[PDB]
Amino acid sequence: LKITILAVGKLKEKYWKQAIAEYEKRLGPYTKIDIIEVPDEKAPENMSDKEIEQVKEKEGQRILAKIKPQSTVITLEIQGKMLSSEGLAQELNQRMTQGQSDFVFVIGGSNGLHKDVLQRSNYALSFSKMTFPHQMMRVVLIEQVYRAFKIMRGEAY
Repeated sequence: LKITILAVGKLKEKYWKQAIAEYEKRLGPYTKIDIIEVPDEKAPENMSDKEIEQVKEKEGQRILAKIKPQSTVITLEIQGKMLSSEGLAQELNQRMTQGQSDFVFVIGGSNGLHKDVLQRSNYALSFSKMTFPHQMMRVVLIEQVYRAFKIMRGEAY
């Protein structure tokens, strides 16, 4: 029913923007798909832990302001549950079955997600043990959402 990608920062790369548009169109038919960006908190690149946390907290409070309290919140965390593609199809399916229709997948900025955003999570999803830049993570995520729908639908892909 509703699929939201709530991410930090914009995409300034045209190839990433073109890729997201492709998947957005492929997902259309299966679900409403929405992409919401919240501004990243502009800061130096070298920072104390103190400053790191302040940047996360500003980003996090804007992420949290966008999340309705009834939403199924899925946070992308390298330390979360590592689902196979079928494991994600099974996970989303089961939720839809049991009444959930509003899914918000969150992607943090360059310094990750604040613990507040992490405590709101309904499910921590890991895509890898490696670090993927947040702009490329957005492409990888939406392709993966399109894949899970195909799998939930028993469609070849």
